[PDB]
Amino acid sequence: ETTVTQSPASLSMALGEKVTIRCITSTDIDDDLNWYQLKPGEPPKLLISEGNTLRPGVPSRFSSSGYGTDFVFTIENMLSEDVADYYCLQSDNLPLTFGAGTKLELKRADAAPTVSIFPPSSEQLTSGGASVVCFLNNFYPKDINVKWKIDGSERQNGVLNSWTDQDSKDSTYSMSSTLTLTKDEYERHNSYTCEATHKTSTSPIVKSFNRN
Amino acid sequence: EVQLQQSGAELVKPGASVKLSCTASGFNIKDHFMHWVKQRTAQGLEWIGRIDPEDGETKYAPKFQGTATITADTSSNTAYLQLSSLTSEDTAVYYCARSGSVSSPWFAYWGQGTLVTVSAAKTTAPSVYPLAPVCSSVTLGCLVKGYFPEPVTLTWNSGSLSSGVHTFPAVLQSDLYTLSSSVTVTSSTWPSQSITCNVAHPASSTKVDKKIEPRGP
Amino acid sequence: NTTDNIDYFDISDESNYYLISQLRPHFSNIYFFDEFKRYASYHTEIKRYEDIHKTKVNSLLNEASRAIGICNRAKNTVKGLINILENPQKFKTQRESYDVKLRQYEEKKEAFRGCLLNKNRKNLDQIKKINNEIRDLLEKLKCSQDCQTNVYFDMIKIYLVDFKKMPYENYDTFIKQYKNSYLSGVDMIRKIEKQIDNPVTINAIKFTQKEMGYIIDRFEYHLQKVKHSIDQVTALSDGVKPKQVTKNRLKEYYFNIGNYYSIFKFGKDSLNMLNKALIHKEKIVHNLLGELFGHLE
Ligand SMILES: [Br-]
Repeated sequence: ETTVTQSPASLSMALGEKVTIRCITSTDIDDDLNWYQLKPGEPPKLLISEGNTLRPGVPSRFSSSGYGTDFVFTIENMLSEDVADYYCLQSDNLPLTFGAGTKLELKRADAAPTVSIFPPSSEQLTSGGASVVCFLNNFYPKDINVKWKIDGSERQNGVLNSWTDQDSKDSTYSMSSTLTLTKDEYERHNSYTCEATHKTSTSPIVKSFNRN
Repeated sequence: EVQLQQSGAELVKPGASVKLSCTASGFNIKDHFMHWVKQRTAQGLEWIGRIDPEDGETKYAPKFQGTATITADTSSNTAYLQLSSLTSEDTAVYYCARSGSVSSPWFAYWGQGTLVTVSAAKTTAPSVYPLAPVCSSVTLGCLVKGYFPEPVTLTWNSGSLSSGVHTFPAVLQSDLYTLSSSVTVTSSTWPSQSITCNVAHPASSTKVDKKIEPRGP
Repeated sequence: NTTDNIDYFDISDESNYYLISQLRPHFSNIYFFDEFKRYASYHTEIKRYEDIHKTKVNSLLNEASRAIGICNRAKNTVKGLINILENPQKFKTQRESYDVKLRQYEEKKEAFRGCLLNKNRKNLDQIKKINNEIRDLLEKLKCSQDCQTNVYFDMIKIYLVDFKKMPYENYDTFIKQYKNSYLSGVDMIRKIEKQIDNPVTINAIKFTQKEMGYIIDRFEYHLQKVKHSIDQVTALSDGVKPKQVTKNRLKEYYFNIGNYYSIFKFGKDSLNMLNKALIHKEKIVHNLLGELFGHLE
């Protein structure tokens, strides 16, 4: 098979910067390389076909070069709408093979999270469960720590954190933290604290409530 | 206008087989190649194989021979993908694609995708819980617990409220999926104006609406 | 060994609008004239083209055929030198150096390609004549701003079926394999010619490789033309389909898909001939390598 090694795995580019993705094939494929752009919830979109051929409608900031084994895909100047996964696809011989993909993220200014905590709803407590939810919204960069405290004591077990993808409007990230307990144990404690520590502010952002 | 319409999501038991469909319009599949592509999380894209509906000849990627069978019906302009001996590593979105032309072998048009879930877990409807503030701006929440399988569709005010909305990827905690969503509006908007969480789970044919009310308590 | 068919030589005019092939119908425009006979049969207004095709178009093909036959003596002259230059046995029976016979080959090669152009110059002027007649004849369609496009899109449906009958990807696979083998053999011959002292056989290989390069170039030219026709006509099939157009646009419509399809058929003919030519040259090269390595004793 023609192995297709796409490089690098991930990129963080600021607005207006040039994007360079390389793609190395294990066999000579002339210029039968194609570049697809994949966004969450949508099928792949072909941007450049064999012979560095820009597809109709694709903006001119997209281009490609290479003949033989070494190929390059370039975004002349980065836009926010270009945040996506990119794949090369060799069309020279069967079987068709894709590159592993490049995850391209936008490099924006740092932004602190907006934190809010939510006690269990009345409906869930009636069903015998108790989830405490904390939302950490619109922060950058993506790395963030969340710490749960029950009556001041740190709690590690029973926590689930889900990260959202980079927002297309403001390029920030958001994270959901959920601490699930039994209703019996939830009623045995008074205060529930959600502590968010991000690179932006050295001291944590603390939101809490008391079960009253 | 070229359009490719695939069949709906599938939940299959491990070791069983599934057959996906893809109906074409705007072109005759007899004149092109139909392709199937596997899109798995963290696995990028993977070519499965192709068929020439004019004579029925097929070609497969080596990892899919003896596990995938592609067929086509020209009278209905439909291409089919059968996957047998399914394992959990075959849980993916499966795309149907058309080649550019006889002299353009790359993928030109795609279908919307078909989710195949390979698992023995039973279908379970979600519980939907409204999350009001703790009792400037106000953030509201919605919690969707204990459902299977993916996907669930969550909208705010049936979708007319999308600004300031953050729906988070579902996580699988012991058999069942949990999903949450947050919406942020100006304090003069809520609770003056009504805000409702709408959750749909087609696999269980359930539709739930939960209006977020201020806590009493 | 021997090459007994040199149909692969062709030439274009100075303006590079016309390409002359030794295969009938020698010009791609004849295929367009044949395609316009189909378009005209679906319009009652312009079915007087039945008389134009049987007089002017039929005569052009015969005149092109007679023009090609005029160069038969020059063709045999080139074919003669080719059989001496690729056969070390026949070459040693004469006393002229390899450089001298190679010059004679280039002179006789270009005198022959020059003949197929020179004797076909008047047939070229007639092609432009017949095109303008077809343009003027299309004016008699009983429309102006609402000319129906059903015939135009009906032919596109036919052409997609015709495209699928050509195994394009096999042609592309074969040209890339033999191009790779040809380029590999060229670099190989320049290394081993330092090791093995056999000037005659080495030069016979180099001459055949020179001919292979020419044939590969012609194959690549026609494969690209065929690919362009298929891609463009298929794009029209996937595109927006207006039901009515102006009359001058419908003229361009017929001229557009007609020229595309004429190039597709003209290219299909040449690629089928060049495929055979290239495979026969490859066997000669490897035959000559056998003689180079088979008598080391
Ligand atoms: Br028009």
